[PDB]
Amino acid sequence: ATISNLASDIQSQVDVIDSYLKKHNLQQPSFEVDSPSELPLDANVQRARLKLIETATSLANLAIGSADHLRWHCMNNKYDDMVLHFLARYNIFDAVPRNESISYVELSQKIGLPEHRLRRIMSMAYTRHLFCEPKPGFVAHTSNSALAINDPLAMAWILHNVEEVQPWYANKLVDSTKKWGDTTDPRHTGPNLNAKAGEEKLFYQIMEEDDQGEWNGVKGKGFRLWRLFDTDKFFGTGGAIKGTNMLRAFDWGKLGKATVVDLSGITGHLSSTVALAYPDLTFIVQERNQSWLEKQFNDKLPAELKGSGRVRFMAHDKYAQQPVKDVDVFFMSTMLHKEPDEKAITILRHCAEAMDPKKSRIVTRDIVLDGGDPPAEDALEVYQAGLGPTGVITRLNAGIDLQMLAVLNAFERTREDWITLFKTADPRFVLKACIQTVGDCASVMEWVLEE
Amino acid sequence: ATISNLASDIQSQVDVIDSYLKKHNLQQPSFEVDSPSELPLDANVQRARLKLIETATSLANLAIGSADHLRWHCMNNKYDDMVLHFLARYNIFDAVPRNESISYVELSQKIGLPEHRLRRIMSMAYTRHLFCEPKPGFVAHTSNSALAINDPLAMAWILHNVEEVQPWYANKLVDSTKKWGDTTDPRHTGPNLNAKAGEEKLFYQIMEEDDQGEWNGVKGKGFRLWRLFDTDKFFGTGGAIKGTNMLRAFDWGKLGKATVVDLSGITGHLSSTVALAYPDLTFIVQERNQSWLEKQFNDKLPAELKGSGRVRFMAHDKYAQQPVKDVDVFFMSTMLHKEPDEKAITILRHCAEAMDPKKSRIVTRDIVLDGGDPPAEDALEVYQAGLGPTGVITRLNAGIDLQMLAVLNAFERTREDWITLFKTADPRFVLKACIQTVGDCASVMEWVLEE
Ligand SMILES: C/C=C/C[C@H](C)C[C@H](C)C(=O)c1c(O)cc[nH]c1=O
Ligand SMILES: C/C=C/C[C@H](C)C[C@H](C)C(=O)c1c(O)cc[nH]c1=O
Repeated sequence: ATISNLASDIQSQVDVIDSYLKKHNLQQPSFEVDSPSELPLDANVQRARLKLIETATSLANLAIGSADHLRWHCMNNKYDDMVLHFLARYNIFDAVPRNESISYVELSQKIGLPEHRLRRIMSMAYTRHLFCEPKPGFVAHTSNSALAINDPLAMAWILHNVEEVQPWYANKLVDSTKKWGDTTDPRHTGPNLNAKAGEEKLFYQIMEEDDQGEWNGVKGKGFRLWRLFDTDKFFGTGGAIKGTNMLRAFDWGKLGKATVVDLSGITGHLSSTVALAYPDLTFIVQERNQSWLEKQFNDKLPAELKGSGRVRFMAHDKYAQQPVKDVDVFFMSTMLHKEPDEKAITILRHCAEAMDPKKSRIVTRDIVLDGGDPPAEDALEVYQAGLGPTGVITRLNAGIDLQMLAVLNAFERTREDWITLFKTADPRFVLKACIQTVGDCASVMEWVLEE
Repeated sequence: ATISNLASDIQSQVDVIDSYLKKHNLQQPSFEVDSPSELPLDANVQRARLKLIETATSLANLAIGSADHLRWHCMNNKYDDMVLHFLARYNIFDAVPRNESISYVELSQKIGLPEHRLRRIMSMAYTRHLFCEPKPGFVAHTSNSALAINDPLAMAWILHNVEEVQPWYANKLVDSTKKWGDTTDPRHTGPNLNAKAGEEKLFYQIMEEDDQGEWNGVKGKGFRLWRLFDTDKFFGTGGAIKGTNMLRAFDWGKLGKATVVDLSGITGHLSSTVALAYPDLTFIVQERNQSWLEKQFNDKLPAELKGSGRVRFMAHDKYAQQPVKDVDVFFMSTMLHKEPDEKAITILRHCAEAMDPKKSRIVTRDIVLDGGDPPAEDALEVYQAGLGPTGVITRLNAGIDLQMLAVLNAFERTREDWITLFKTADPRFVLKACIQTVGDCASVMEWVLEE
């Protein structure tokens, strides 16, 4: 890399994107409040976008240079997360009006944060194009901040990472590695570094048991788990892993009228997306029960689906025998990646025992660390755009993989890992398709039992 | 901003830098191990560099877009610091040979980190051009990683931030703000959220008292403070705030043979830099004593200065009367920024009482949040390059300011703040010069007592 070659590559990638936007009369992205929140899902546009992010980030890194690399990173980067901590806990996104400016004086008063401290936080936020200072003394939204107005799912993602993952798990991972070594046991995690025998706490135990708090409609026991469920929905409502990508990566219409057991769990929000598009499907969403789960599940269903039976909750232990009969599809989105081999095999064997090999299939959605195949229309540099050692999808896969490590001692898998896993569960399993849309990190994989 | 206009601005800034490098037969930066670690200090080159970093970072942000902004940031960014935590605690910089590759198998064995976990950490490191994977199975250095080989000052900066500042202070700042409000009391910090009356601990108390550890030649009591001293020296040895910038921002030669009391403290490493360049100066470096400080101070002096008396340590309480007579300069680099007004005024009044107004001066070096003046040669867009709401020097100033907030409830100052402060200490104080070299965040300010 040289600064000139990176600049040349940037110009080539921008030209691809800008030419497409102009050809199709599409809005240009900006930092204004009503900027489009994403670029077109056209595969060549997304290929250019992923390369552009990587090339621009590399150019900034090269221009910073090696002398200021650690000096500046270890100074500044952690405060981007602390700024978000403040913005979420003082509800600054909602306090700044979407379409107007507000003085620091008035904003400080609205949120109860002393103005001098408020100014110091905002100074750092602006450097990430998070809010702006349109004139001295005043604050306004940017594209990035306005998208999070009135969005508890976004606030959940900030707070889960800054109040739970980073302090309890990531900061402690060196010490956990020194204490237990490299294991897949979710007890071998930061909160248990000094725990007595049998008094260890699992992440999911803390989530479902703590009652000292409240989050978005759930008060007391399990408020942290409900917030976690909110985070999962956040990754479905928009951005790279948006749930509608599944409709491009798998043809749900070929199933006709069919019963789908959705072992994705959570609140069935992906089942709802597919159900709205395919009225002949019934989704039975299976998850470990919580006192509040059936009520919240039902309250959050799209209005069109409430009371219809098309998407319904069924409490279920995923490690137990499957009670539903005549299942056409077992669907598991971003669920098996939390399961080390033995646990994943238990789940898959219960599914296989409930499958009619001639009629049934498993559809999973998970990271394939070395890349799924693009949709046939999009088919065809050593790596696919986004992958490779500085790729932005490599980087997102690594962030998710390290979250699995830090919180659970779980791990992401390559395509061969997935195939080996399924074949160990049942040697009749065959991978029929592994489709990753450009811009996403996850693949939709279709599995059948071939006799 | 549009993607096209940002790309155009990048090309203009790269052209400035590349033209200068080629004109002067200078090495091109790259990610290779022996890349130059910085660009020329020519003011127009540095102006282009600061703008290039900002424009490239803005383009990456815009191409990520608002939908993936929080989704990806709250996933990934904290793991850049966790990766550094591993790299420092397992000494991976030193274990990878500077000029050769090493297999993951061999690297894992050298450092005692299981290979599967080692691979997952390195995957994230490469995305920041920290190390690389030159062929499958193998690890090598990059420019950014090789500069930290055998550098305890760099490792100190990683570990101070990831093991002390972030967990003990930054992560707790929302709760500290809720508990005490906006104060300047260094007791009103994270470690004391649940402390009983009179049992509060100051950051500097923890640093100088904890004896459960060892760092770079200091075992037991005060090892964390010695590590902190190492971090301070790290910012002097290279990069933006390098100590030799002071020789461009102030003319130490005009003093002739002179006695300088250096209330910068620490280990006098800036006094040493100036002393080497100006043999007629004597520096009396004043700092709070520690058992190990005189020995370490003397051991780290440049060989040419050892035993010469040109740079010597004098234990001193900066809040107490000044014992040295006939002082020509009181020098304070990056010291007063840790001092709220009343404390800073105490220090400045002790200096003023020891000054002969006709002979003496104070030279300080600190952030001026709204920008010092460039050296006269470099004199002469709303903001100076690097400043403004997305400037990279604005961002560095904010990182330092928020570190002062989180650890100390201290704060950075504008030029008017500094002038007001000095005049409150002694109304005879006049600011004679405030010089900031392009690429640095700190200004060298010269103060005299005018009758
Ligand atoms: C394949 C991508 C799935 C999207 C998820 C938001 C990824 C995220 C790391 C996740 O799975 C988490 C989890 O399971 C448990 C706790 N904390 C999490 O963040
Ligand atoms: C003006 C710039 C000075 C360079 C310093 C490395 C800045 C840094 C924030 C600092 O002062 C620190 C400190 O005083 C106390 C603890 N932890 C620090 O990091």
